[PDB]
Amino acid sequence: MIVLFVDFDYFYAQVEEVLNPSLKGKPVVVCVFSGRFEDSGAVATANYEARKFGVKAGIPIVEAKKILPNAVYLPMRKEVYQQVSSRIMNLLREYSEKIEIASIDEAYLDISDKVRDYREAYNLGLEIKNKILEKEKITVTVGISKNKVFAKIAADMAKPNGIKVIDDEEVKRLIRELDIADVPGIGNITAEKLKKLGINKLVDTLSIEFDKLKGMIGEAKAKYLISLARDEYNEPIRTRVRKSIGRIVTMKRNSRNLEEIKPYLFRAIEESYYKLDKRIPKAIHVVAVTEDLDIVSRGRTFPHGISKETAYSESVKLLQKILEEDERKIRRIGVRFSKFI
DNA sequence: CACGGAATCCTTCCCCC
DNA sequence: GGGGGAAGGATTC
Ligand SMILES: Nc1nc2c(ncn2[C@H]2C[C@H](O)[C@@H](COP(=O)(O)OP(=O)(O)OP(=O)(O)O)O2)c(=O)[nH]1
Ligand SMILES: [Ca+2]
Ligand SMILES: [Ca+2]
Ligand SMILES: [Ca+2]
Repeated sequence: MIVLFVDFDYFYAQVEEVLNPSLKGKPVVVCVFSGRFEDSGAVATANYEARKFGVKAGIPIVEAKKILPNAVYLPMRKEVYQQVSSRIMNLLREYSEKIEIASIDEAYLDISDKVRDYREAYNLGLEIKNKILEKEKITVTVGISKNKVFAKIAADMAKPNGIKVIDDEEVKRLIRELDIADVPGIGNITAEKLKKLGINKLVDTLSIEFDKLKGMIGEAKAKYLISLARDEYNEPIRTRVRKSIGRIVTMKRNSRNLEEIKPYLFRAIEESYYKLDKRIPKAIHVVAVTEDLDIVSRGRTFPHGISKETAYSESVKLLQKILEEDERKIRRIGVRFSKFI
């Protein structure tokens, strides 16, 4: 079983460079402006010129500017990156019928057939890297291993613009040497929980009673880590399908006034519906980000599909339900549609 | 100072054999 | 007791 994972380098920023080469070599910061005030918002991503100075995804735009006041700041253009991403996924498809598009810039390929060993896998990787660079002029990192997880870990190790194979010999040393926090699916919350249990390496998950592990991080997560640690994780590359579409926006000022919030909510529904394109949802959820960045939501599932009029009507009720049950002011408001017919 | 889309899994009900 | 779902939240990429 050989999996090849492809992860595009500093994607949003690299696309902006491709579309305007004069940016190359300079620090480029792709931002999401919230409109609350001068430069309010977060950084979606930045190229490596900017990252070596601390500017990276997640930090506030205002803080990025204090560090790199002369960098180039650009508004994120999601749609454009999505279309470039699509073209790249189509190139990868020609290397394997079994492909898993994990996100706007990640994909796993089951090349167990196309190749007979790791040496050949590596060469297919270079072939893929070269093809993408030539065709779209975008550099990517390739990870290759026994399964999806280590394939991803491989890429994480070799980026940017790299390629790496993690052989069965290395898998084992990683199972005993890799910081468990570096395992995909293990965020800050799960890592801390695992620390308190004395587990700092995948190998430590076998020196614990299952039920105690399950009780701490959940069964699904417990079985996941245990299979990896036992070198038995073996999930298949499957084509994922969109299950929900939605949109959430930030209001200029926090609020509790139904008539002040409605506009942002209806705007979110509008964009959500234009995106549903032919897909009809039976479920709707109104999502709110309180002033203390907490996330609360109220939704409803219907026995039939939801017409746009119904969505406008039902969303107002759900928003009223939110305000009634939660006294905090609202900062971000939006909707999400799911359970497509 | 901290935007944004979405999948999955966990708890707590709730209806009903 | 447990199958079947729905809600609201937790967690991660
Ligand atoms: N709005 C927003 N977009 C994000 C955020 N974090 C990541 N993204 C986008 C950034 C990338 O263009 C794309 C994710 O790839 P990362 O896995 O983020 O890789 P990126 O390509 O930026 O880093 P890299 O140098 O290739 O390893 O998802 C975030 O916090 N906010
Ligand atoms: Ca990337
Ligand atoms: Ca990625
Ligand atoms: Ca981590």
